[PDB]
Amino acid sequence: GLFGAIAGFIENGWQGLIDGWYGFRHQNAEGTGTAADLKSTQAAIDQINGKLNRLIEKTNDKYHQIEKEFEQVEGRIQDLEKYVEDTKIDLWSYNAELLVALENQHTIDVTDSEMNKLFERVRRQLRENAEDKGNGCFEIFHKCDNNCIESIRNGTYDHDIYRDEAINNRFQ
Amino acid sequence: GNPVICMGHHAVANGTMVKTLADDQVEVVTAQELVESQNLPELCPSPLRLVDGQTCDIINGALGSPGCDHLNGAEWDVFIERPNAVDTCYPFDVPEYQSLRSILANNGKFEFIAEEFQWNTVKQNGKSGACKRANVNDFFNRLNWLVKSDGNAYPLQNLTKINNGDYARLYIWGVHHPSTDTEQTNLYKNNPGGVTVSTKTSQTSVVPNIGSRPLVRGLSSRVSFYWTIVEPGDLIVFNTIGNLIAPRGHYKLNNQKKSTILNTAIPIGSCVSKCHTDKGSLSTTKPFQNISRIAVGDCPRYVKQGSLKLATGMRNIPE
Ligand SMILES: CC(=O)N[C@H]1[C@H]([C@H](O)[C@H](O)CO)O[C@@](O)(C(=O)O)C[C@@H]1O
Ligand SMILES: *[C@@H]1O[C@H](CO)[C@@H](O)[C@H](O)[C@H]1NC(C)=O
Ligand SMILES: *[C@@H]1O[C@H](CO)[C@@H](O)[C@H](O)[C@H]1NC(C)=O
Repeated sequence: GLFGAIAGFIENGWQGLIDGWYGFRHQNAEGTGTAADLKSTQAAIDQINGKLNRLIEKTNDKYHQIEKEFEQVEGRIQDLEKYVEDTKIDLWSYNAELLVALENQHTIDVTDSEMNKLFERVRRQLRENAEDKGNGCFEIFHKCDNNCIESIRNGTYDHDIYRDEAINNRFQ
Repeated sequence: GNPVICMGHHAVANGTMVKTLADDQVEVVTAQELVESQNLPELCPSPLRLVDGQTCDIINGALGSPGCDHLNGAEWDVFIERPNAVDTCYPFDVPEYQSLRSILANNGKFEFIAEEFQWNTVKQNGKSGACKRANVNDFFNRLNWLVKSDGNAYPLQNLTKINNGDYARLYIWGVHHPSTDTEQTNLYKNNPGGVTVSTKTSQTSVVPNIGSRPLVRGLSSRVSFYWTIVEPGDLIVFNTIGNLIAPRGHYKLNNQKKSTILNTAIPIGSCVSKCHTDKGSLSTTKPFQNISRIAVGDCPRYVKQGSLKLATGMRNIPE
């Protein structure tokens, strides 16, 4: 995608994350955890279901049209009828081909983008207490128990609590 | 200073290939097929009103051939015409066949209104043995065969019906084509014969044709059928020094014509679906279908491709 997160600086996806599209995976003194991020997940799902709804329910309500199958050829009038239908079919075939290609190119970009927005959100919460490792992971330069990790995930983490400890560790 | 928090995304073992602008093989976590390539083996009679012509094609239904009585009074969204329909009457041709077929189909109903034409010295209700409606020689029940007097007199006949009604009428009439000059005057006065149906806008004129025509029918002659539409405030005049397969009335025309015809051998079933192809009904929410270009109702759009997968998930990169 355009942002280079999915199939980019995030090397791969997580099969074990089964209740979200995006999430957190941590490691602290007392263990490891994998939790889903609802907001990011929901943002991606809403945008994709949106595409689906706009698509499913066209309106193509047609009754009396033209003859489209013929036993024997008749010449001029029949040729026009066949040419008209054949032109219609190619134009609609082209439309469907382009549509799916555009939609899929965009869907991939949206999902890559939502991944990046999650990463950038967490980067900003951390301020000067963490450093980007380069694989979608932050090294946190202070002791961070389970309540601390959770405070990061639910967005209540207050960087000022740990900044002294963190600045010390980073630069000394 | 070494706890670590990692941001990531989901994945599954095996995803689905989709196309983009740049790549025709990208694996995403989920995808949705947009081309319907499955149909039901039957036609759904709901919610669209389908009328099964069975043994009658729609032209024979309107003429009133033997075995087409079930089509009387019938109203349809889609007339379902069978590929193995059978001619069961006096052999005919319709000069603008596809155009008459189109008008009947689009009109959507068989509502015949009888009115009687005071014909002169001539006999009425002539019948035939190639049109044997149940056990006896008969004719198209909407048409009336006129033949000589008991005194070899067929006077020039000019009758007229006036449309003061609030709808346009459809009159279907015919012209007989004998094989010989003796067959020609054996059931009719002159040679040549002729029919001339006029409105105040139009005039249509036919003189019969006499000759060796090929035989099954068991017979050598034919009828050529024509129609005239008489708008509210218009008139129709039948003149004939011979050969007229005269009408017994007129069909009611809807002002709005929104029906159509579908030609297929598919049986009508019990399902529900507003979309019919000649291969059978479709029951789908998909936007496209590759089943048949012949499609009627509320349908997906026909396309050439057999599959178009829409990505509904992110790229799948497992492990
Ligand atoms: C006299 C008449 O109007 N109908 C007779 C017709 C016509 O003479 C021919 O159809 C004209 O070509 O001939 C029949 O053999 C037939 O076809 O069954 C008997 C029938 O009673
Ligand atoms: C017969 O023709 C005459 C003159 O052509 C016309 O005035 C008359 O109204 C016609 N009668 C009928 C019954 O059509
Ligand atoms: C429609 O596509 C399917 C595959 O999805 C294929 O099997 C079938 O032959 C196609 N039908 C036509 C009429 O091409």
